[PDB]
Amino acid sequence: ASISTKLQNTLIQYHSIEEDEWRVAKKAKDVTVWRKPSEEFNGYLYKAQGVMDDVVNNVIDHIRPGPWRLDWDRLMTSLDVLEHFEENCCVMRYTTAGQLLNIISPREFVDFSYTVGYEEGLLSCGVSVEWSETRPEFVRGYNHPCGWFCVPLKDSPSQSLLTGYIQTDLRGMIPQSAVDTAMASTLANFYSDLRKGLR
Repeated sequence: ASISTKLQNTLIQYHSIEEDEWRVAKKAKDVTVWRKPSEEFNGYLYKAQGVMDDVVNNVIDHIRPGPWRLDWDRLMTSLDVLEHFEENCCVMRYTTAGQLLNIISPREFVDFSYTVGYEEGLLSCGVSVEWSETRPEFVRGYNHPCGWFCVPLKDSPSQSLLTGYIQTDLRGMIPQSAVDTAMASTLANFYSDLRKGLR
């Protein structure tokens, strides 16, 4: 629906929030993760950013569903396309393994997915949607607006800047100290893994 236009505008909006409001959450090799109180739920909106040694198309094609999508990502354990509208409008379901010696159990997510051009690059966003089929093995997490911005690097055409905004509500019951750690590490590892998947 027109939900995609709104999802798109929300993320461009987040991408306009300037540093002043972001609080460092973790500093990795070549990835920085920040967070700020979410205006969507009682949790945080995360910002992650780092350079990728590859072009936009290749980076985004590895982030969306396909051949080796579960292959490089240590946290995703399954991925299903449930409803496909336009080539760039999906409704997917994916599960996530347990984290922190099981302090966080396997999650399930059913998100709307939308990929569109952004500047000279691309925007691949999403938000969770209502889905009845439930499974006891997985607690359903809920993703508020989130997305990945990927655009060519300044004056380096062979590279690109990958910026992500993640606003996940893992639901269930987890102490905030574990949630904080988990989310910060999930984003940092996503870049490590993604860089390996690109090979």
